[PDB]
Amino acid sequence: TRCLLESVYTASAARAALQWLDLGPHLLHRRLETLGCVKTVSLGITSL
Amino acid sequence: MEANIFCTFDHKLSIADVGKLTKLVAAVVPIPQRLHLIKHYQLGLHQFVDHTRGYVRLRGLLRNMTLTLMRRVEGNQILLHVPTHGLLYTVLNTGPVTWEKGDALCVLPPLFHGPLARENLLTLGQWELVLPWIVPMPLALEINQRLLIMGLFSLDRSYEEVKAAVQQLQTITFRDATFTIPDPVIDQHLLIDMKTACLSMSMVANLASELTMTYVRKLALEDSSMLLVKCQELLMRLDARPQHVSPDDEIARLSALFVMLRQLDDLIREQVVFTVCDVSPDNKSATCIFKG
Amino acid sequence: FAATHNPWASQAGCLSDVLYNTRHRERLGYNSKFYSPCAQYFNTEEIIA
Amino acid sequence: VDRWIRHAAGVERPQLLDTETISMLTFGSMSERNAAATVHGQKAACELI
Amino acid sequence: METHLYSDLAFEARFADDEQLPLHLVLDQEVLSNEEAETLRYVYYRNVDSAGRSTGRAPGGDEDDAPASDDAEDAVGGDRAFDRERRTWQRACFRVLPRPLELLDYLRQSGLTVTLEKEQRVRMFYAVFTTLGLRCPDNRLSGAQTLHLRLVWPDGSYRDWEFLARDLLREEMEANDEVARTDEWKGAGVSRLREVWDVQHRVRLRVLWYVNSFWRSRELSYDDHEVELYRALDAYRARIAVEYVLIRAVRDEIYAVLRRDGGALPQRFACHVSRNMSWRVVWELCRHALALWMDWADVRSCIIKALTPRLSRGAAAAAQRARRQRERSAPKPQELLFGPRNESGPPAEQTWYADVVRCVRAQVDLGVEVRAARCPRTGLWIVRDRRGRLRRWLSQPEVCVLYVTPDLDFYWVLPGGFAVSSRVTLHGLAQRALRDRFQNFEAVLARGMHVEAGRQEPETPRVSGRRLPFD
Amino acid sequence: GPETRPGIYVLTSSIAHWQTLVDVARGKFARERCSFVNRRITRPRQIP
Repeated sequence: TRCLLESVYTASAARAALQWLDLGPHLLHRRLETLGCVKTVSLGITSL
Repeated sequence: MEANIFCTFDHKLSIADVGKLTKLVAAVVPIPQRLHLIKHYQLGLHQFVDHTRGYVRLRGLLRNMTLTLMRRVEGNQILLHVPTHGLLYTVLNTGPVTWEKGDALCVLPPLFHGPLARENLLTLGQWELVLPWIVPMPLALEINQRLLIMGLFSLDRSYEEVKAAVQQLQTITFRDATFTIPDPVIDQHLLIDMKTACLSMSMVANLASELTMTYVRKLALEDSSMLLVKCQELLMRLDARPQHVSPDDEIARLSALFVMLRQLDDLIREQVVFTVCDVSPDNKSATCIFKG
Repeated sequence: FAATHNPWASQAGCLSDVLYNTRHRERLGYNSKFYSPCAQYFNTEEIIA
Repeated sequence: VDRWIRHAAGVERPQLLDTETISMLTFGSMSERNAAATVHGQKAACELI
Repeated sequence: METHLYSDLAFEARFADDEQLPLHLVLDQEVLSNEEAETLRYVYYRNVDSAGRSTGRAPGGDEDDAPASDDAEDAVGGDRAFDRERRTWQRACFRVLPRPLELLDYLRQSGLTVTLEKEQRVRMFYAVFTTLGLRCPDNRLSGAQTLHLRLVWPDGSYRDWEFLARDLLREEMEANDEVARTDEWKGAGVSRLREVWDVQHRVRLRVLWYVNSFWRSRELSYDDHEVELYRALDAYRARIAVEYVLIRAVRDEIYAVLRRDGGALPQRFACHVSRNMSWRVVWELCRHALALWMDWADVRSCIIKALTPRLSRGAAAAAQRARRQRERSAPKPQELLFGPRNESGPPAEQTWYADVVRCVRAQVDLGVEVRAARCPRTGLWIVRDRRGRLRRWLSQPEVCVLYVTPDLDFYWVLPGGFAVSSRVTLHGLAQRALRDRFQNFEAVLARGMHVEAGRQEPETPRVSGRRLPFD
Repeated sequence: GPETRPGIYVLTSSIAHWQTLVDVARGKFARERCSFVNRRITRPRQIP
């Protein structure tokens, strides 16, 4: 599953997010703040 | 006996599959038995296609298999028609091979091609109507010749040399298409074919007219041309009146040589099934005369 | 009907190609926010596709 | 060599809080100051090959 | 039958260039099992003269005579040594007859007129027919020359036998329309049948002498000088000792590092220990186990089994790639954001081979395969079985185990996982000895296998006699 | 030893009360807590 979703999530933004997740010294929970669940997509250069 | 063959399906059919069937009318499909009534499992080449048993085995099975055209297909009734020799038929090509007027057609297992899809059409859960390629004579005999050369060369050679040899040999271009042999394997079938080829070549070396060995060299002394430059270049890697001459001896020797050549020739030649005289400007169908 | 007029711009891996082809420039430490007039010419992948 | 070349060409040493900012730059970033007085308009950057 | 006649014809055809005369061999249940005869792929032979020089290596001495120096990059000469050893091995034509028969009755039932001195029937459960050649550089043949025999099976396994000329030719050289050669071959027949033994006296094989063999007429000369055979004997002694000198090098390395560290052995394999176990008994058991390993080490010890894949041609390119992948700085952010995904690092699991010795009862195991992984919470080694099961012999107090890594690092282990570590010194021997004695067979194409390399192996050919003969 | 690899799970449970949930979480994640204590012991002047 790691290989599958690593292959599907190929983009500069996703790689940059994975870099930012581990570049800092802090734990995941301090860097992460949770939001709710999602319902809509308006696909674009910058999607809503 | 039967001018009509009725094929019926065990599965329930969707209207999409019925539309595909009514589109596939006038195509060619193979049948193992040439019988009145067959189930849909023994239709097509999915029955026989185990890629582990390579291309030679499937070719040998297919050339024994009989052929039929498609017809009045409806809901769960296919009604295939077996063509007889000499009549004029409409046949729809399914492979990417371009058909041009006047060419003779041959039946072969499908090859690979660029779009890499292979299009798993008509999958009835597991059963899948794989349909053969109908190929014009030059490309089909090229497949056979390249397979025989593959078997003859590959013996007693390491996989590294064979890697480059097959990478150059497996790929064929015909009318600017790009095909490659699916599975070259050295089966007993190809081994017996090579046995026949070796015996034939030995016989043509033995009984050939004595002057036909040296005619090339006499001509090379006579002439200097690009064709003859290449001819000499082939023989170069191992490099006046005749004291007697008798026409009867030459006649008998060349008759024997022609017998041996015709023995060797049909290791590559495929028995033509169709000869075309029509083409749709979209290459999608042609009108042909059947050969049996 | 020559082969080129600027070998340092027409080769597959010449100086101008690696300098301005984004498929090679993204390997370098390049900032995408700046517009380059020669991006259209040297972005071989986009024009080929 | 780097300091002399930068002095000759008139550009600052690449002062960046490297770890996060560099990833942001390669993601895309605006980094060049606007000139004070402009009577001719947008700077047509003659890109040299 | 047909292999012997064809080989006579073929050696007659090529004797002008190769100057090899043919020697016809038939083998039975003494050299190979019925399974091995039923599943034989290739038969190979190699000639070694009285100077110890293979037919296929430069006469005046070659660079393979130089030693190898333990580095994985230039792994025992690289691919060129493999190509040379490929060139030196020659392939013969062979047949397999799986049903029980006796050669006298079988040849009488064939067209050949056997004319042996006495009608002693020789029975065998299965017969494999082969004909090998031995080279005389000029019209003179030497009795100190030795001929090697190899049988190759589809799994890549092989066995080596070697015998010298004076056993092969003990008495043979002292006994000195149009007709088809087959007719006179059958009508002339054969009369002398002798048993030949390997130098180690381990394999019995039969040789047939057909009177119409072409090598008869060349009036060739034969002699066996005493100093020449002494040279052959000492060269054979040099060849046979490779694995034993390697084992002795491992012994001396073990003792040297045991002296260097002052006898204080740190743990390298993860195992729980107790402060109140008597360790003196453990130390003496280690001494006894070490002595027993010195005694019972064989050609199939883990060190040789690990040396064997290092010699394959893939090793050098793999070593280059692995070293280049290790020879990397921290990755630049550009390559992380853009381009291909990162190169896969070395795996967290490894394949090892080990020798396990027992003191409670005299018992060792040599060709043992084990899988090695590092315990994350302690950074020490954990030994797992090929199916994934944990190896418990570490806990067993009567057992000491020697492990060898693919990169020729070896661990010596006594109970508790406290270990002695050192590197194997293959410096002691010339490249020629390592490359000749052990090397993986490389397949050459034949019937029933895909021309495309790497494809799944089809059904093994398995010419058999339990079925009706196939045609 | 060298670097933290975090594990992420989404748990469905009928336990609403914080104390029982923490008790069962500590029971099931005993190895992670043991490794936490191990790192705290083995590596001074670093604070997990």
